[PDB]
Amino acid sequence: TFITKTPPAAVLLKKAAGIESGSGEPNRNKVATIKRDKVREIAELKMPDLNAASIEAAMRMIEGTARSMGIVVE
RNA sequence: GCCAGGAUGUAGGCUUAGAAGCAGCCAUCAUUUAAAGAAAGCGUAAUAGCUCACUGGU
Ligand SMILES: [K+]
Ligand SMILES: [Mg+2]
Ligand SMILES: [Mg+2]
Ligand SMILES: [Mg+2]
Ligand SMILES: [Mg+2]
Ligand SMILES: [Mg+2]
Ligand SMILES: [Mg+2]
Ligand SMILES: [Mg+2]
Ligand SMILES: [Mg+2]
Ligand SMILES: [Mg+2]
Ligand SMILES: [Mg+2]
Ligand SMILES: [Os+3]
Ligand SMILES: [Os+3]
Repeated sequence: TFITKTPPAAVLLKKAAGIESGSGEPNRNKVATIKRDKVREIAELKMPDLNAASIEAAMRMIEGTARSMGIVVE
């Protein structure tokens, strides 16, 4: 009955990586490198607000947002 | 030609008083798809709104 909207993937990724802001040049200057176990946790929490058909698809999106801000997943 | 869609993470990150597809900078991934650009124009203070690409019907 009441919408609990979760934080933007970006702010979730910022928190996970432990930083205050993304790269001004995503491709050239990476400012953080997290592991998938985390990208996975984000895709699980952000799941209600996602239109994915599975977690791996959810992570695809989450990782896509990590690419736009300069964060690296391993 | 006309009708209908043109979506979701997301107001991408940065910067900026604001900067939400559309001041400027760096990128331009992914999801759900029949299709739909991190958007080709108009538009807003920033939003909104309208149109285009793209798809279906006729
Ligand atoms: K803008
Ligand atoms: Mg003609
Ligand atoms: Mg979008
Ligand atoms: Mg912003
Ligand atoms: Mg904001
Ligand atoms: Mg400055
Ligand atoms: Mg809008
Ligand atoms: Mg922008
Ligand atoms: Mg639009
Ligand atoms: Mg503008
Ligand atoms: Mg039309
Ligand atoms: Os319309
Ligand atoms: Os596509």
